[PDB]
Amino acid sequence: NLPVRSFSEVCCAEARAAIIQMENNPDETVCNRIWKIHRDLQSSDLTTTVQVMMVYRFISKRVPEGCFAILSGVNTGMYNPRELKRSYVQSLSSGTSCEFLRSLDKLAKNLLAVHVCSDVKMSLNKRQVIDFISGE
Repeated sequence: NLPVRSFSEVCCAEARAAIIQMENNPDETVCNRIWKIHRDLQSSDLTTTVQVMMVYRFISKRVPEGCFAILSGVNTGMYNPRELKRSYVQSLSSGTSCEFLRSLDKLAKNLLAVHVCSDVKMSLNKRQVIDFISGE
C-alpha cells in the first residue's frame, strides 16, 4: 500500500537532472548516452555519478559501459570488494540492506556500487536501489 518514491525524489540534487531524464524516457540508447556523459564528467563527483549509475543499471537492466573508470580518482586497495559484495548480497536476501549499508563509509559504498552494477546477475528491486541512494 506504500508508494514507491521515484529515484528523482530521493537522489542528490546534482544527480537529479540525469535521473529525471532516464526515468522519463527509459529508452536504452537515450539512457546509455546520459550514463556515458555523467561517467566521463569530472564535474559530477563520485557519489553523484554512482547514483546516476545505479539508476541507469536498474532502468536499462544492463551493465553500465565502462563504469569502473569512475574509480580513477580514488585509491581502493584498502577494501576487499568481493567480500563487501558477498555481504551485501546476503543483506538483500534477508531484507536488511539498509542496516548493512551503515557499515560502509562513503568510498566503500561507492566502490560497492560499481561492483554491483558490473554484475549482470544482481537484480535489485526499486526499493533496494532507493535504500542504497538515500543511504548516501
